[PDB]
Amino acid sequence: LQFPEASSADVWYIGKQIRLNTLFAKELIGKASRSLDLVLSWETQNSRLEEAILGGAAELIDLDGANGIYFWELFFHMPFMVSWRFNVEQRYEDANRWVKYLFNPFECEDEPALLLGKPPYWNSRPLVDEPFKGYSLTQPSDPDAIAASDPIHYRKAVFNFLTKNIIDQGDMEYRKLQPSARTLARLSYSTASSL
Amino acid sequence: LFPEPWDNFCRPGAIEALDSPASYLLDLY
Repeated sequence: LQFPEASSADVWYIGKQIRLNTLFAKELIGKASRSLDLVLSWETQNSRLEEAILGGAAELIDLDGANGIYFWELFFHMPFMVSWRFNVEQRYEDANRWVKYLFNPFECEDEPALLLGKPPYWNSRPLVDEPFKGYSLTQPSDPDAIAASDPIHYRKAVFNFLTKNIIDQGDMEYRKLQPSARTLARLSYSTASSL
Repeated sequence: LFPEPWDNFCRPGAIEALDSPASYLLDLY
């Protein structure tokens, strides 16, 4: 779809294309079915593969727009509660790994670097969202969901939380009676010191 | 150095305080 680009009066839009059909979904029929093999048969490299659609990118639109902006959240979503509940338990660890899909929070792969992508789609620490990136600022209109949705790295607060949850979990198991009463709390150390 | 050196880049917002509108809620004006 296209705006009237020859328009006389000045508008916030000057000219705007739409990729209406959002047929990127068809490539996703393919690759998503391929990932049906397994998780991690899902990849940020598939995220990178947005180039292989129309020679383009994955600034998604329509419900796929939503799924895209939700994309990491989609995956993270129960990890969120794997924290809420299961950081009191264990697979918080896995949730960490899943954040590590979204990002590299962990203390690792300094040398591997472009191992995780010769194109620097990722960054040493992918501080923005793996699909996403920073943008021009804007003037406010702001029901809370707007914030909950805002196109900004603030979301890293998540990682911060996750991390504190990790150490907090460790702290509680150390709240358990155990003569090795400092010991593995060293990880509480490592964590805290990571900030 | 140490392998995979730690780097919590607290990216520089140069964090500075922000006004509550509840204080001076009259801004509702």
